[PDB]
Amino acid sequence: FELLHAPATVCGPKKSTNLVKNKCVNFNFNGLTGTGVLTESNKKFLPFQ
Amino acid sequence: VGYLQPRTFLLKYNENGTITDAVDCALDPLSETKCTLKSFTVEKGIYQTS
Repeated sequence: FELLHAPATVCGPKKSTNLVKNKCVNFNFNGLTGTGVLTESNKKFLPFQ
Repeated sequence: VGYLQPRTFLLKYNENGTITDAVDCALDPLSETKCTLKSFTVEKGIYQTS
């Protein structure tokens, strides 16, 4: 199996929680972790990305 | 019908992430200068290639 090469579709026994903003808490999206404040962004991405 | 070849391109992204310009390297002596500087404006003078 690969790591960080495709969007999440398998994962494992990990239940998803809620979404909190304006806080410097940890996050996890498709295996990629980190630490930062989730705010608003005016820039948009692409549908195939 | 054309075949793809491994080359070097310098993608130029705008304010929306749309590729609008791509300069190919390893083809012309002028294009090889912009490949190292990673820019589109080359001033006058002597530069090093390889």
